[PDB]
Amino acid sequence: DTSLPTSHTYLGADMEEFHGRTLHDDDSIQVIPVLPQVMMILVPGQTLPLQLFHPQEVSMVRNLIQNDRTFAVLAYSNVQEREAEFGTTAEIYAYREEQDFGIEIVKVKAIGRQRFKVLDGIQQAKVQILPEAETLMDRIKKQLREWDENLDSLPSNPIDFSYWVAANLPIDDSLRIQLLKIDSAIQRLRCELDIMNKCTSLCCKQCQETEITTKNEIFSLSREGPMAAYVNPHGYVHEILTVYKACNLNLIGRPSTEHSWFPGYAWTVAQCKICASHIGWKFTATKKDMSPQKFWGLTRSALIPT
Ligand SMILES: Nc1cccc2c1CN([C@H]1CCC(=O)NC1=O)C2=O
Ligand SMILES: [Zn+2]
Repeated sequence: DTSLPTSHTYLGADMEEFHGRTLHDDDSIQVIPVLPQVMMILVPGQTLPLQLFHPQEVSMVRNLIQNDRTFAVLAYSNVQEREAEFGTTAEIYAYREEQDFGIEIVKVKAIGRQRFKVLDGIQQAKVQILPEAETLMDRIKKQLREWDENLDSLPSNPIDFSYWVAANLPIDDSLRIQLLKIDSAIQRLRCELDIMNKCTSLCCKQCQETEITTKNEIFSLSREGPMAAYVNPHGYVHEILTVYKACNLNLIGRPSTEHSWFPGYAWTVAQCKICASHIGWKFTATKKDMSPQKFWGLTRSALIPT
């Protein structure tokens, strides 16, 4: 099944689901707290799960559930210098309250809503909400067919499809930001097709020499998409692109299934042979009656396109 990765079941069903809808207006200037450790570009309709281990973060996120459940996800240009000029609001839609070592913990799931331009050290961003072609759709929903025949799994609005594509393409974060800056769906669908056009193989960040896999190997195991944010037990948020065949990847260890992001499967660290840096995880179903038996979930972070 493909709902289950989207469920972040590894975290826990726990308690608390918020079916409210909180949506601002066009050219509206808001004030939205920034969560200090999130460094991931987010996109309307893109899910984000978090484990907040730190008391101040665990206070703001608690006082959010009381207010609008909505915070700001910055689209950092430099990141090492909190440089950003766009972002997307996040609205919390699940929740949890744990305790481990007398540390109060908080597990949340959020979802992108609205983009915006960027106008007690919590840090609060004043933002201008930004405002919201079947031809191009076809020509994308096709060349997606030629990458994973599986691609029912795709949205129908020109405005939602364009974000699906923005979240699921293996592109430079530079390109992700370019796509968020676009103020039109048609225009956003036209940059996408021109990006899938000039795509190629993905070399590892560190040596920039060994191809590790290609666009053609990509395949979806989740309804939300081949690409997805999953969080480890640390609290670190990983961006995981699933594929069928990755070349030049040794394996370290012996399979495990604690905290597996995909129910039913087991993971094992993989390692670039060229510089030995950890590239992601190879997977292996826990039962001989599941398909595909073995796939890879690589990290975006480790992969520099050719
Ligand atoms: N237990 C442990 C300790 C240190 C790092 C990590 C883990 C588990 N994990 C990942 C592995 C892949 C998966 O599907 N689930 C996870 O959560 C990590 O990245
Ligand atoms: Zn390498």
